[PDB]
Amino acid sequence: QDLENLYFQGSMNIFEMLRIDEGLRLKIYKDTEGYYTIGIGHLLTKSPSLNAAKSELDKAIGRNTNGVITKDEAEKLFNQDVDAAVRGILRNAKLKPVYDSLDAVRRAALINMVFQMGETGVAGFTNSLRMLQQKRWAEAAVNLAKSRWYNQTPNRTKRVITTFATGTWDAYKNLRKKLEQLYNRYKDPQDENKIGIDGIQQFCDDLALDPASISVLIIAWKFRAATQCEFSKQEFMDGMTELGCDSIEKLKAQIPKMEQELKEPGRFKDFYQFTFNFAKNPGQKGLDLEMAIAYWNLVLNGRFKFLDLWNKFLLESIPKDTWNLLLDFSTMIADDMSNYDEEGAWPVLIDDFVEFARPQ
Ligand SMILES: CCCCN1CCC(N(Cc2ccccc2)C(=O)Nc2ccc(Cl)c(Cl)c2)CC1
Repeated sequence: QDLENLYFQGSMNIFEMLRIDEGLRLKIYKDTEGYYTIGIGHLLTKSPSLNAAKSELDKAIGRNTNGVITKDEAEKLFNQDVDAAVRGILRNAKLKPVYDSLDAVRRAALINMVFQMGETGVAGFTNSLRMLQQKRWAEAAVNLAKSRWYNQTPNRTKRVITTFATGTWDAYKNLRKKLEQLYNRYKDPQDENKIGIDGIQQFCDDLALDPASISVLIIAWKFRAATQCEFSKQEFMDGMTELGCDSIEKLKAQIPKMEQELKEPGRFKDFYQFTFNFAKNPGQKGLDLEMAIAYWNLVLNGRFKFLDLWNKFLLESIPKDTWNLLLDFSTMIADDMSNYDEEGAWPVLIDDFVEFARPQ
């Protein structure tokens, strides 16, 4: 599995292609269906136990990973997955003849499609597949663009189609350059690894957003930003990838869709909990009260019916558990607080708040 065994290949390859099209995650995370995954869509286990997932990962990588891997380790897992996808293509009577006929770059494009939509999806493209086998590249490209595939992921699909049309990596070289040049507009001139405050302000100005708006925090959430103070190059590239954007105009068009996600099950809670770590000083375990108040006012205004009294109470540090539980309190509390359970192991801060707020 050593990547050195692949040094004779091009530096552009199927892993790099899928890193651009589907994204790379170096820490264990839950996918859509809630399953522990890592790398480029590598499912670790269906077990609810993170410890189980870590055991599988330590097993596959051959070291104590603690749930974090390097890009090279992710490529090793991915290459195993490619090998299995290829084996399947080669048993598929519809896909084998096409695959066999293609050059290496165009084979990568076909494998990309199989990763996205499975063999049955890809096999359904009967005319386009025949065109590819006959080297009718421009016709194949025209037909593929009329599909539901194209409508679902137009930017990815356009790159894959261009790869069929040309047999070159140009669409991926162009994407990388576009993202690099966009990133360079925002990067800290003294630290190329991040965008600092001046760059975040420029980013917000380019998106026509007030930095203090909830939209900006929603963006941070979608980019999984570690801290309000900076926006790393990795975060920027991973988020633009996951959102399928290569331009500010495309990102701007995506913001309303991010905002809509907050209505899906559990997503507001995920956003709310995200806010705590994002807002806090990294060197600290807890969140300074003044900063907690600022973010509570941003995210809970119009949701927490006692927010104004909460402010008054506090104006007379916050740990993660207390932050988290305020949302639960907000959700369960009656309009008159008459259903508060003092034995519910709420934070002392909330017990004290209820005692303060009832006389008001
Ligand atoms: C409740 C009132 C909060 C007020 N401030 C707190 C700092 C916020 N901040 C840093 C920042 C951005 C632009 C201009 C000046 C400072 C950030 O939000 N960073 C940030 C960091 C990373 C990303 Cl991806 C994004 Cl979108 C934003 C913006 C809102």
